[PDB]
Amino acid sequence: VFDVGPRYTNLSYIGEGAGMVCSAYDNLNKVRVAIKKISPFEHQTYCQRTLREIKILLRFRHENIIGINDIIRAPTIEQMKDVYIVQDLMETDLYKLLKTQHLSNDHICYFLYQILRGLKYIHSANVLHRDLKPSNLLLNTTCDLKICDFGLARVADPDHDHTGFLTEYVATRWYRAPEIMLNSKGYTKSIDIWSVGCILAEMLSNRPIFPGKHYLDQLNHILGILGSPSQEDLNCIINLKARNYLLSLPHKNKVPWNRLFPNADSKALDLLDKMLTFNPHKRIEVEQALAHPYLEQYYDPSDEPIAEAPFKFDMELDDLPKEKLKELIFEETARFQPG
Ligand SMILES: CC(C)Oc1ccc2[nH]nc(-c3ccnc(N4CCOCC4)c3)c2c1
Repeated sequence: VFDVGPRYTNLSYIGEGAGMVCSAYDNLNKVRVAIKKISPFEHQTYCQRTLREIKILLRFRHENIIGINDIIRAPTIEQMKDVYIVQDLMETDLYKLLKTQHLSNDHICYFLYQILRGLKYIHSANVLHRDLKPSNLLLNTTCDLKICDFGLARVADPDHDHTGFLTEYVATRWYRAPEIMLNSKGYTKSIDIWSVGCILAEMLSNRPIFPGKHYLDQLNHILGILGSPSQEDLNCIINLKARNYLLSLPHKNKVPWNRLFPNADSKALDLLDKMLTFNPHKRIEVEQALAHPYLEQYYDPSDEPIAEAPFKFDMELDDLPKEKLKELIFEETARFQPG
């Protein structure tokens, strides 16, 4: 069922995010839109992820971030079983674009600029995306880029980022920073910068840079290119088991970025090196990335807006039962009802 009519009709499948997305014709504004159907109410985790996505996207307004135009759901909590989020329809995504063509450096440069511009806004709101990858970067023929799919987004929590070695993780494997496998829950802004570095590498060659086939193979791929971490980075590794693991490995030299990407712009590779830095404390931050020489032609902090109302506190949804989370989702979606 895709109960969005009679207002939204002529449905066609698009894809799946972290729910199902369809395109539809809006019979009011006479334009095609995208609609995501979410059915989360039987599981507490799905309720938490839905509430976060809706709360975050309703607070955000930025050119490089997908917005929420409308939310469809039943008029009462008792009748509400699905929630439909209506968003701008784009023409394609970076995953699909990279399957069909090789991007020129000036397209890579402009797309990277837009990714970082949107991420500056997200980070300024104390929010983490946590699942940046090509299929979540939407494009149109005018080359406007919009970040979508905030299903795994969280309010940043650097003081509670610590976890053990080889801790299970939800976000897309190929775009996970090395610390996810060593000591991190992915609650700091540096997690998103790593993913952006992976995306830049992928635009440079049309291939994922670290295509791990399984959880620990992901770290194998990363260390295979970055080489063995320094003593100083091992001194920042926190966990006994992570430190022991890394010390046990044979020494691996770093693979020069210009050997992997012999035709890439040297300034793109310098920025790539700084985003794909092993130690998250030494990894470049979003504002620094925007100020890097590779993006000098677009850099303009006066035209790179920040959020008016950041999320100052943890949402504290961990102990709320799915029944309470449904009440909160109902309240958060009320503004879109006819009354
Ligand atoms: C994760 C993904 C499935 O989520 C979305 C969310 C909002 C969206 N708006 N536009 C898209 C989108 C993404 C990829 N291709 C298209 N097009 C629409 C036009 O016909 C071709 C496919 C549209 C989209 C995807």
